[PDB]
Parts: sequence; C-alpha cells; structure tokens
Amino acid sequence: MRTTYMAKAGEVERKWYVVDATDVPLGRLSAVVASVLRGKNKPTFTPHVDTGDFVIVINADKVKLTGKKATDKIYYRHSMYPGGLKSVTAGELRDKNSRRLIETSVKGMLPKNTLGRKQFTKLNVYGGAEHPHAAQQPEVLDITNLI
Amino acid sequence: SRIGNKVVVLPAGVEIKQDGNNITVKGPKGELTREFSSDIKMNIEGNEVTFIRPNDSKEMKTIHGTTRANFNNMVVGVSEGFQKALELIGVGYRAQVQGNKLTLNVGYSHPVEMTAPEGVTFEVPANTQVIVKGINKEVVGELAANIRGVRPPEPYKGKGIRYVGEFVRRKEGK
Amino acid sequence: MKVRPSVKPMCEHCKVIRRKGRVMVICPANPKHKQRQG
Amino acid sequence: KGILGKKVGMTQIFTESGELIPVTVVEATPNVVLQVKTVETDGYEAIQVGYQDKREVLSNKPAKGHVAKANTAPKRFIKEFKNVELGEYEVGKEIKVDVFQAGDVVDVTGTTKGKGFQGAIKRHGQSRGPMSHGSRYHRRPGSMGPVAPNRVFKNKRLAGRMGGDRVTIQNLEVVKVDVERNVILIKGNIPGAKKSLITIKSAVKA
Amino acid sequence: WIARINAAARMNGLSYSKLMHGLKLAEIDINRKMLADLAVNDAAAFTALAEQAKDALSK
RNA sequence: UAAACGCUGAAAGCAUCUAAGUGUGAAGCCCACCUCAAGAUGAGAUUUCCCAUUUCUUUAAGAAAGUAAGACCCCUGAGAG
RNA sequence: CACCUCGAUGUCGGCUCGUCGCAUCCUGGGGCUGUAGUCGGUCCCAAGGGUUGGGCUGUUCGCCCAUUAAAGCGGCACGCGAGCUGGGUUCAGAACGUCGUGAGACAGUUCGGUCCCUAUCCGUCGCGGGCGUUGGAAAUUUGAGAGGAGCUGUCCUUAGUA
Ligand SMILES: [K+]
Ligand SMILES: [K+]
Ligand SMILES: [K+]
Ligand SMILES: [K+]
Ligand SMILES: [K+]
Ligand SMILES: [K+]
Ligand SMILES: [K+]
Ligand SMILES: [K+]
Ligand SMILES: [K+]
Ligand SMILES: [K+]
Ligand SMILES: [Mg+2]
Ligand SMILES: [Mg+2]
Ligand SMILES: [Mg+2]
Ligand SMILES: [Mg+2]
Ligand SMILES: [Mg+2]
Ligand SMILES: [Mg+2]
Ligand SMILES: [Mg+2]
Ligand SMILES: [Mg+2]
Ligand SMILES: [Mg+2]
Ligand SMILES: [Mg+2]
Ligand SMILES: [Mg+2]
Ligand SMILES: [Mg+2]
Ligand SMILES: [Zn+2]
Repeated sequence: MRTTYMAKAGEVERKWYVVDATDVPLGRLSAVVASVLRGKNKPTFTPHVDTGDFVIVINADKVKLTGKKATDKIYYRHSMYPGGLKSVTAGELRDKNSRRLIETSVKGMLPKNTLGRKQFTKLNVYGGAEHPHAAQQPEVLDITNLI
Repeated sequence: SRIGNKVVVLPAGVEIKQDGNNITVKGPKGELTREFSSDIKMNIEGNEVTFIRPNDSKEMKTIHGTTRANFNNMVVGVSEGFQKALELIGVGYRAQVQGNKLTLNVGYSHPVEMTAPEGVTFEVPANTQVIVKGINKEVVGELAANIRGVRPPEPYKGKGIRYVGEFVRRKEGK
Repeated sequence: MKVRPSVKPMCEHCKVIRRKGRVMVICPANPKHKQRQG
Repeated sequence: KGILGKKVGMTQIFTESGELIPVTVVEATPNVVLQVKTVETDGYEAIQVGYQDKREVLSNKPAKGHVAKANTAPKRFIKEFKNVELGEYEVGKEIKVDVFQAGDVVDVTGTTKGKGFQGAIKRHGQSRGPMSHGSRYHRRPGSMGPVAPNRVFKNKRLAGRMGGDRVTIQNLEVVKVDVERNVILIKGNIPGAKKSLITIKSAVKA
Repeated sequence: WIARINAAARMNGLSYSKLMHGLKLAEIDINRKMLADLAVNDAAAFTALAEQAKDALSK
C-alpha cells in the first residue's frame, strides 16, 4: 500500500542528553553515542532523514582505555606530503585533547556521508564535569546497561 | 617462608595512622606516607601489625608480600632511617658538602655538584667517604645510585665511586 | 649483552628471568653471560 | 622590547679600532601603543603598536575611532608585539628607538623584495642542464617524480612567484641608536625594499 | 521496519529478537510492516503487543 | 621515550629494574627556532565605525529603492606585477 | 612459469629532480670485550641530517689518483626519454678475422648512421574571480593543521694530567 511512515526534516523533536564517560571504555561509549546521534533509539528512525538527538559527553578525560591502549593504540594521520605521517598515542590524546579522542572514535562509527557528518556536529565533548549547554536543558542518559 | 605473612612490630615510639589508603607512619626520624593497595587487609595490635590477602592468587601473593615490605620499610625508616655508604677511590678523588650540596672532584675537568632533597642528608665524614642518610629507603638508594653513577667503579684499577663493600671485579689490564 | 634467539644459562650462577615480557639471563659472576632474547 | 620602522637604506660605519662594517639604516618615528590585549578580553597578552602617522584623508572613520583611544593621528602600520611586560605599556604610550642600546642583539623582520614569476633555477637554486653537447635541457625544473604513484608528489618545486615573503634575520647587532633622528643602525642587511616596514625585536635566541 | 520495531521494543523493555520470539510463542502473526506502523503511530497498541509477548516469554 | 642502567620490591624468607611503585637515558619523537595558516563549512577572537530609513505585499528570515559606515569603477604610478 | 601488454608498456649509461626502506657508511646513545690509555672488535637502539672531485672505459661495475666525519646498501617500470642526452646495444653502407661452393652469417670486431607531439583531464607550482562564514563595514589577531630547518671538521684549554 506504500504506507510506511517516513519522517520529515524538522518535524522530529531532538532532545539533549548528557553522557558521563567516567570509567567507560572508549569504544562502548562511542557505540551507544553513535546510535543515539543517528536516532536508532527512536521508532521514527528514517535512514535518509536526520532524526537523532544531541549528545553532551562530560568527563572525557576519564574515559577508560583497556589493556595497553593508552600507549599502544596509535592514531595516524598523513599530511599528504611525502613522508608526512604523524602519530599520537591514545593515552597522550586523552591527557591533552580528550575532545579529539572521543570525536575521532565517534566519527569512525557514524556514516561517511553528508548526513553522517551533519549528525556528527550534534556531538559535544568536554573533559571535566561541566558543560556550557545548560540552556538546552539536557537530561542525563545512563548507559550502564547500554554498554 | 612468606614476607607478606611475616608480622611487623613497632619499636620505640613509632606510630601509624590509617586511612582508606595513604597509610602514614610517624616517629622520631620523621613522617612517611604511601598509598597502599586497597586489597590487602592490615590488622594492628599495640605493637604488632599483620597483613592478610583475600585468597592465594598469584596477584594477591605478589601484592601481599610487596605491601608488607613497603610498610616495614616505612616503619624502619621512621625508626632508624636508612644510610648508604660510598667510598670513592682515586689518586685525587675527594668530596665536600656545603649544607645540602655535595661537590665531588673525581677526575673530571669540572667538579660535580649534587643537591639532596629535604628528606635526605649528606655526611662526608672524610673527603673520600660519603654517606647518604635519609628516612625514605627509595630516596636514599636513588641518591646513592646517582652519586655512584657520577663516576662508577672501573675494573682495571678500581677507581671510581663505589657502594661501601660492594664487590668490584678487577681485570688484569696490561 | 648477547642479543640472540636462544638464551640459556652458561654457568650455575646464571639466572633466567623475564623483564617487560622479554626473556633474559643475568649472571652476577661473569658479565659475558648477560643475555637478552631478541 | 620591539619597535617598527622603515628600511631607509644601507651604508657603512667605522667602529672603534677602525673596523668597517655594513649597516642598515632603519628609521622609526616614535611608535604608539594603540591597544593592549589581555587574557581576560582576548585570551592572550600583547600590545598593539601603530607607526608612521597617516594623512587624515587616507584614514577611515573606523580607523580614526580605533586610534582615538590612543589620541594620535591615524597610523599606516599596526602590529602586535608579544612576550612583553604589559604592566610597562599603556594605550597612548610612545616607543622610541632609545628602547634599544648599541650592541643589543635583535631579530629583524621584513617582507622580502618581490621578484615576480621566476623559474626553478633562480627560485629554488636548482642545477641547470648542460648548455651544449646536444642538450635541449637548460633551465627546466627536472623530473616530476617516479612512475609508480601515477601523480606528482606535493612540494615538487617549480616556477612561480618569488619573493614577497615574511623573513626574519636573527641575531643582528644594534650598531648605533640615534634618538634625535629616530634611527637605528643594524649591522648587516635586512629583508625588504627601501621604505618598507621593518620590525625590530629583542633576539629570542639570546 | 525491523529497526523501528527494535527501537520501540527497547523503549518497552525488550529487544527486537525477544519481542519476535515472544510474539511467535503467543501466536501473533502481525507482520513487521504493521508492527512498525503501530510503533510510530499507535504507541499504546504496540505496548499492548509487547506486554503479550513478554507474558508468553515468561510462561 | 629507544637500547641500556637503575632504586624500592614481592611473587619465590634469599635473590630480582617490575608485578604494584619510582628515576636516569639518544643527532631520534613532542616542544623549542623560522614560515604558511579560520573554506579550521568546527568558517574562531578583539578593537573601531554605520544605524534601525522609504514603498508595496504579509505575517513573509516577503519584495524593491534610496542610502549610511565602507568599497569599487575610472585615472597617475611602483617598493608590486 | 608465460598471467596483462605485439590495432607498440621505448631498451643500457649519463644528466635534471628527487622520494622511500633500514639489513646504519658518518655523526648520536649504549652493552660485552682476548676494553690499561690512544685506537679498536662485536652486538643493541637510532633513518634527523650528511654521505666527493678527478684519470680510464659507452659504460654499470671496477682499478687508480687526491680528499672526507663518512665516501652506506637497496626500492620506486633495474624511478625519472610527451623532462634532456644518444656514447653502447637491433636497420639500410663499408671493412677485418672467421664460417659458408654461394647468396650471406657471427661462434666476433671496426668506421658512419633522422630521438615526433601546440597539455583536454587528474597531479604539481604560483595567481585571481564567486560565494560562504547569518546586519553591513575597517583593521588587529588566536592557532586546529601544515611546511621548513635538522650536517660536521680542525685547533686551544682542561692536561702532557688520568
Ligand atoms: K573567516
Ligand atoms: K608487445
Ligand atoms: K662499542
Ligand atoms: K638518518
Ligand atoms: K669519465
Ligand atoms: K671516456
Ligand atoms: K635512491
Ligand atoms: K627522446
Ligand atoms: K609517457
Ligand atoms: K583524467
Ligand atoms: Mg647458541
Ligand atoms: Mg652543476
Ligand atoms: Mg593512486
Ligand atoms: Mg597454460
Ligand atoms: Mg592501443
Ligand atoms: Mg636497526
Ligand atoms: Mg686528459
Ligand atoms: Mg629504468
Ligand atoms: Mg616518461
Ligand atoms: Mg672460403
Ligand atoms: Mg652472438
Ligand atoms: Mg660524418
Ligand atoms: Zn654465569
């Protein structure tokens, strides 16, 4: 009958959640966060429309890295110049720029397309327990059972 | 045969203050504080202290022994402290201390000046015999090792800074 | 230091140990016996 | 310490003991502190300095308003100096050549003379090809790279616009300071064409 | 449809797989198209379906 | 930090650079020095300037038409090309 | 081996331009020594930079001369001919030795012998226009990120001391 519901851009209400990363493995935090950002947690999910909710990650500095990932997990990036390879350990990233650590983890898990990049913008990561988005009235999103 | 089980007594007037971690030991020589692991249980008597592990796992055996050793070191350091005796040997080697500064002439083109931390002190009973004396065994050993590394012993003639009494194999250089 | 695949004690004083996941042989008597697996 | 000036030219000076040294004459009419930047307002500490008073018809209402705080005429050049003691500077304060003393070691920043479109030989100092023996390869930039990448690696240097770059010469010596004429004589030669802007700063390496 | 049903089931305290297993136990033949439509539009009806599924699972 | 050397220290009464804990250590890695750099669509920040006009549609983040601060056309040029 | 290419994928050496690997030639750090010292030997870490000017030969290679801290080894279509050269190797001429009765040929030498292409696209080096950056303007700026640079001798002193 062609009656399947298709969500529209702007009709879906996007809420705001706060996710505390303290002692949560980086990947598991990122996986749940990516699902929320995509909107997989809401029945109105429509693949070709953005419907996910905004995420505020706090305490990024305390994200957990199991095993020796703190010193052996290496993030590479090539400047595109000959011999232009740079590396940084996950532990160093956590200490100095934890926002980058969480963002790279979640970028890997969102789709690599226009919609995916747009959804990524909805993420906000903060090392420490306080964020500047109180005006949006975000609500706590426990993930203890989701991981 | 187990360090972790072996009890530790409290000589003289040494006292111990407990806490979730950061066990503190105070006494005539001074104070110390170490963040002991939260898995080993510590029982205290009027003069006897014992440590207990939850099980016989590899990890608990290891940590039990180490924690008892560390606690015993705190007690003994606060009681009598620790001292490393170095005997620098050379035709013209000498040492002299100005306060917490130890200056060494051990053959280099320049004298070597070393500074003790507050918890350690340098004696220099003679210009060739130095003694690093402190409360923290780790710091005492570290400073003595640094002094020795200023000019570690050489085998052919025995010159250099040594730990007093340490064996120094000597090669019969021609 | 002898860095070789096969590290074995060379005299009764040689003691086999593991440091940072590497097999090593340490002899207080003869330093020539000092070995690392690599 | 720092100041802004104009590259007047080059000459030579006889020092004591009669040694002859080449010097660059840099004039610096007293600069003026136009604005003070702080961590509280801008997040970093610096002083904005203006130089070379400008005719009013050449200025804008926004620019005139900007310099009004300092109560001076419009300035042709404006630059921020960092690594200075803000407590010692305030809007409207003047900076003169006397800030430096003879024998000071300074870094001098300028904009190198422009050469325009130049070939690889001049622009990157590459080797020519042979000029005879049947050669048909004289002033060309060499191979672009190996076959395998199916492309040219970045930074394969070729012909292009040469000069006009910001260049800093380090550890120059302040040979003399003339407060009356607002002149600083700096041993050596410094980047830039005559009448161009020059920035003197206390040598960072020192 | 499967994805939307999964989201709705999670909100009702269930996974998609557990919901479908429970529905099969309870003899419910409503297909995934109708289930997804209920999840988006008739939340109460979907919740009632989920309750019967969970009861069948418990039994 | 590498190799290497440790200090304290048990597992394993000893021993032990290691497991916990702590340190030294290279022209190398990150800084340090020089230059580019907010199309860094994540498009940042600071100072200063202009001022809330008119007409018609419409509750429109409407349309067009004079402008302000300002910029450019055009013209004389070079330290630029 | 014969899987792409015979309705064409140009072959040695040199030049121009480099870039990468590390199994490191020099420089840096270190262990063992049959390491007295000065020199070394061997092994471990290390690819940041540097790592030559000639005689002979088409040469690569190699030998030699003279230097250097060192005169590294390899990959990139034995990198690089729509970037260059064309000395060598495969055209037509001619000759020697040799083989052939012969035309000719090499199991070999020798002298001479045409190297085309106006760059559409990507890529690379520079320079503009448009729009964006959410009122319109003029300046000054932070630095996510990126590039550059990175070498080393000899002498004096310490001390003719250890
Ligand atoms: K901008
Ligand atoms: K072919
Ligand atoms: K050696
Ligand atoms: K290198
Ligand atoms: K030649
Ligand atoms: K030749
Ligand atoms: K090469
Ligand atoms: K050609
Ligand atoms: K080609
Ligand atoms: K193309
Ligand atoms: Mg063997
Ligand atoms: Mg040349
Ligand atoms: Mg490709
Ligand atoms: Mg076949
Ligand atoms: Mg073809
Ligand atoms: Mg190696
Ligand atoms: Mg000749
Ligand atoms: Mg080739
Ligand atoms: Mg080609
Ligand atoms: Mg015949
Ligand atoms: Mg033949
Ligand atoms: Mg001829
Ligand atoms: Zn042995």
